[PDB]
Amino acid sequence: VSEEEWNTGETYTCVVAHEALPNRVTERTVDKSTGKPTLYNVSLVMSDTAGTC
Amino acid sequence: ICEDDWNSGERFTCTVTHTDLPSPLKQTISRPKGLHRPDVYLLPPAREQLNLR
Ligand SMILES: *[C@@H]1O[C@H](CO)[C@@H](O)[C@H](O)[C@H]1NC(C)=O
Ligand SMILES: *[C@@H]1O[C@H](CO)[C@@H](O)[C@H](O)[C@H]1NC(C)=O
Repeated sequence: VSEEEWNTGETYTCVVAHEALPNRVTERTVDKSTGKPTLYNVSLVMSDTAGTC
Repeated sequence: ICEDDWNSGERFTCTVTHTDLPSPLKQTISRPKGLHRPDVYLLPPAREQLNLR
């Protein structure tokens, strides 16, 4: 695909139809943000740390 | 009247002479003789108490 399409972040999904799979079909996807991405932008937030119960 | 006399045990005498009653009535009251430390504990509100905001 054109690098512009990849730079857009459009997800591409590949399917494999084969006997051994449970329901005979499996899929995986990749985009600009998950294929060996340069940057991991995380905003981890925790609230009510105590939270007794 | 002084607080000490009540603690000292003096029976303060109150006389009641009612119009219908011919004989005066005598009432004498003092502190009954007969002390342990009340160590106070103040429990802060629980989080669940504070959970309602
Ligand atoms: C890095 O993280 C901060 C806060 O989590 C965010 O404001 C900033 O935009 C992030 N930078 C990049 C390049 O993702
Ligand atoms: C990175 O994460 C921050 C915080 O969630 C967000 O404001 C920012 O837009 C994100 N940037 C990218 C490029 O994902």
